[PDB]
Amino acid sequence: EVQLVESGGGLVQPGRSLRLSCAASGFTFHDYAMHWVRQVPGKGLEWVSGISWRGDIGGYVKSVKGRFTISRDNAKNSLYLQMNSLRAEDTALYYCVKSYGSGSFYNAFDSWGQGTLVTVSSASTKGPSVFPLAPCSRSTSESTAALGCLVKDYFPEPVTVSWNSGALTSGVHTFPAVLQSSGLYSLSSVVTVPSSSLGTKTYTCNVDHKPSNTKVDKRVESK
Amino acid sequence: VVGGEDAKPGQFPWQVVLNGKVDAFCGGSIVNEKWIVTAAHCVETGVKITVVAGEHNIEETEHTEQKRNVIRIIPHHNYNAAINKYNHDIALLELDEPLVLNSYVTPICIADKEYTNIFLKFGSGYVSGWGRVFHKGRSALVLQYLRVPLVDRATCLRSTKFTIYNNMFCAGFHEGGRDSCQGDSGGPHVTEVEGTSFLTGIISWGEECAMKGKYGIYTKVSRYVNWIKEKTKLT
Amino acid sequence: DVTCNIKNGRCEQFCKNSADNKVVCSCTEGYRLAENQKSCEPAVPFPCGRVSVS
Amino acid sequence: DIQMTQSPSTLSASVGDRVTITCRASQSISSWLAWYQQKPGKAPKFLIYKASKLERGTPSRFSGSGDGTEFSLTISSLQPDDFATYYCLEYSSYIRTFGQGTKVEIKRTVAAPSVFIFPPSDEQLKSGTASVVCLLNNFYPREAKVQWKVDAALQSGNSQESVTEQDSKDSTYSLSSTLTLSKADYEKHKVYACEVTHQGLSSPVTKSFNRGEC
Ligand SMILES: *C[C@@](*)(O)[C@H](CCCNC(N)=[NH2+])NC(=O)CNC(=O)[C@@H](N)CCC(=O)O
Ligand SMILES: [Ca+2]
Repeated sequence: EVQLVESGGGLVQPGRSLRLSCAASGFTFHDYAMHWVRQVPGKGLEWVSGISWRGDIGGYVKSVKGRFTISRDNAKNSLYLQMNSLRAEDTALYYCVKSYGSGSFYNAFDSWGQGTLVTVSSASTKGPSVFPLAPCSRSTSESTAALGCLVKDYFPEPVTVSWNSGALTSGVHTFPAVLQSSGLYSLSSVVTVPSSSLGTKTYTCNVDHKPSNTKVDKRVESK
Repeated sequence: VVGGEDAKPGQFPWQVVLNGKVDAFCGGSIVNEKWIVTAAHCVETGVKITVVAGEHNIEETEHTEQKRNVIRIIPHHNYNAAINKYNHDIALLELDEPLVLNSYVTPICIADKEYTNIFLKFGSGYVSGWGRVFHKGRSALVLQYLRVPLVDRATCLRSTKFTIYNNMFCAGFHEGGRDSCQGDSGGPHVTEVEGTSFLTGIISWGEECAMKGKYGIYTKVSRYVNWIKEKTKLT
Repeated sequence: DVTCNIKNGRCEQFCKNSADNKVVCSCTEGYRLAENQKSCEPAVPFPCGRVSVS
Repeated sequence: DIQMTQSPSTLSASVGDRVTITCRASQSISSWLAWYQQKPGKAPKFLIYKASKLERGTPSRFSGSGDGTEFSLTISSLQPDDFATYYCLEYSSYIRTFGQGTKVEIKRTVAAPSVFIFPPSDEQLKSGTASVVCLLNNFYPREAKVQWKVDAALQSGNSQESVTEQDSKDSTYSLSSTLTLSKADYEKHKVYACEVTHQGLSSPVTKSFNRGEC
């Protein structure tokens, strides 16, 4: 299984620095050129930097090389990006990427990581509050019953929401967060089930926010 | 040469073979009666090298053979000055006594920098030698030759993880199966121009032989012709 | 009319531009400019790059 | 520097249709063109390389053609799981310019939303703020109108909406609307109502609750 695990991103104040890492397995690391591709708000993809198998060929997109430095360590199967003097417009999801086929520096990409989120902002970290969403009464006329979790007033993205530790996935919707006038994010994750099946399970939403080292497991009930 | 054909006696009279403690380890080309051009990685070895021209079947003594001792080896001055193994992979051999030019022993033509490159961009060359006829297989007895098309730089660069310098070029087939191989190194890549053959490359390297998706790599002689002319000039 | 940038100036081997937008041909060592001033002929018994059991 | 112009930028089509996305390069790139598929919350997926060759594990209904400056990605028989944004990528240059992307939406039959209202929690009320959430579940098409009413009085500037991406199996949407209030102003009223308009509904549907009873 090809794996590309990026880390080191997160929230950083303007002018400070980050080091992104990507640790690779499932292929012969030193047979391939490796690259960083970022997805910036709007969902444009943009190649940022790349480096040949041996570290003697590579390059940079416009307006970054004075601040950004790519490197690789073949003994640790890792690729790196040093990011200095960060600016707001550097905010993006940074993917670690692998050249297809020959491993040529000039090829396109066949494998992608999950990305590390880099946020440049003055605002400080703030952990979320998790509140239950439970209807006041339940209508016999509705074929489904709904409940949820309101994950309110946090910063930055992301939060990951799961139900019953990932056991419950059918009928779950986790909505995109909206930025509030406070500058904090909020979202809600809901699940709907056939009305008569409601009592056959417990329903617990598990909210995780790594930037604040917050982990919550909220059991939702009727009241 | 993998996937080539048997040459005829006298078909490639500029082709020579290099012999050392092991016979026929590499190839080369006649520049003039006192000078051979080959690849540096063949000859920067300290081995005491005998050159045989007019050769056809390397198993039998043939009456056309001319054997000469090498008295000087000049790798291009950039070859030993770098770590990369095949950049500037070219070398000159000076001979102890002049060759006798005849039907089986004739120099290869060498144009100037501009025209060597123009001929190369015609896009069709010949390679020859006595190297292996299959990857890690047996070596040829009769001289082999093969027409090979030039591969464009973008395609060549994307065919390998390795660095391809401006002093190299690509030739070979999309589908594989036909390529130069180990033991052919130093032999010529030539372009025929109205029946006159001109040197456009030196057989240098590749990832295996004749593998689909891979190509043969050749030293780009145009970049070195001014150097060749100076060092091999007779008095 | 005839320049080196079209068809090598009709020269068998080498071409250089001269005055009045017309060409002068040349040959590599061991060759002579032929009487037709386009083709090349041997000036030695074993000129470079030719098969000559012929 | 090479520009890649992909069109259309948004597309809507039915299951089994044939859809074509084109990509134009500002100068010739030979056949050095790749196509990516990106589904919501996932990394891009390698589909096609060298303009027309398929990566392993990409269905045979995906097809690429073209060279130089004009290229196309073709989906033979489109499926609900084909909801995605598709991007071209030139790799003739080292800069690797991506296309702008084409978002492909799936058409399906109209489906009315299921509507639910949730009151603020007791634990949230302690903090001084009250959020009332209204859920519109599993509908198509995406256009919908949500209006809040407190004691029959229409609200304004008070509420924020959020929409899911199109669902990869049933091709529907869900929506939340969050009404935010001071704990103080929450207790100045009794009846909280969500009123929903959608082309799948003949008349608007209202789900309400009474504070205090909840
Ligand atoms: C030195 C000369 O005889 C050989 C010929 C190689 C040409 N190969 C192709 N496909 N045209 N030069 C080398 O062997 C240079 N080294 C390599 O190519 C290495 N990849 C491995 C050497 C080997 O396979 O023995
Ligand atoms: Ca013999």
